[PDB]
Amino acid sequence: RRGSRPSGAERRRRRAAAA
RNA sequence: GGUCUGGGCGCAGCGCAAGCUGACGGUACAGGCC
Repeated sequence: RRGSRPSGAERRRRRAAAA
């Protein structure tokens, strides 16, 4: 389970796709 | 005044046998230079 790249500053760009 | 990186940590859902994910925490958190 749970293993891609949730890397903080990179995840930011995906977090900013939920919005 | 300004830029770039990104990691280890915890709760829930279903089985003949095994194994996913969570606008879940986290819009958080750490690090160095200029």
